[PDB]
Amino acid sequence: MQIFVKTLTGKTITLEVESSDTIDNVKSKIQDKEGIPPDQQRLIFAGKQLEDGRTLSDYNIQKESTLHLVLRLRG
Amino acid sequence: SNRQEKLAQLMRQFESGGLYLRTVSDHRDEFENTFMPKLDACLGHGCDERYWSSATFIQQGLNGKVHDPHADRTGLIISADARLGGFSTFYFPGQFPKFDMMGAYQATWNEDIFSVDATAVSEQQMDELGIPDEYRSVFDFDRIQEKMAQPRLAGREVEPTEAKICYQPKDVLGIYVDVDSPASQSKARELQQAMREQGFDLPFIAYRGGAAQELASV
Repeated sequence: MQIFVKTLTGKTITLEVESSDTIDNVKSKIQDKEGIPPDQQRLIFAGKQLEDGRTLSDYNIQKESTLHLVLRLRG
Repeated sequence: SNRQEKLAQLMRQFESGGLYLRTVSDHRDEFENTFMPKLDACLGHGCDERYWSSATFIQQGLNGKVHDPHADRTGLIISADARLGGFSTFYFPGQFPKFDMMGAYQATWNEDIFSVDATAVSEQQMDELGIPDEYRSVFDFDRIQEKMAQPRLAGREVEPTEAKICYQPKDVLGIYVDVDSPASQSKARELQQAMREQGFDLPFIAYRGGAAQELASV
């Protein structure tokens, strides 16, 4: 599936993902495109920050959804 | 009620506390798959609240835009009495966020915002986080009016707002028409005919810029 990740400075990122990808896996795909280590990423969707260990389906994130990327120091 | 009574009710509400406008991308879908199942239940064992819909709040003097990216939508003007599930300036009940997380963060830059779930946060916690009221949702009709009072009174133009509502057939008061759009008029024409044939003869309403005007036939 195709999902979108918006940054806080205008940019839209497009990613190919599978519904069973972990959040850690999605952050690895963001790292590959944007250079942000996964420990320095927050992913926000429908008003919640997404936890590592969980998958996209655990948050019921469907196709063409938009996530919001926020940078953090650590965690 | 007949057409003239629906129009009178519509304008009475528009000129006092306001009401709702729901643009739709596919009027046949709205008719066949939302309005008709509602009516089937209403005429059967009773109206129920299975179908929720998005809508914008409209009100006289509130220069509010409606969501229509391609200026080609018809839509429904819906009574203020429709069941309200939530409203923001930015489905089943429980899913409306209490505040806009990304907006609030770019207002306050408070990273503690990300430690909460915007669907499960207390008033105390929202106050403790410093969430400005501009980014908070509201949950009754009086607070929608309050949220929109300042731009209305200023005559200032505002972007489309979002309410989640559950309208019943009795709540549909008019058919939205975009005066600049042949396609909106063509779709509105078909929707209005289909609704009249079900017993709901509705006026065509040109809403724009906090003003609403009845139309003969489009």
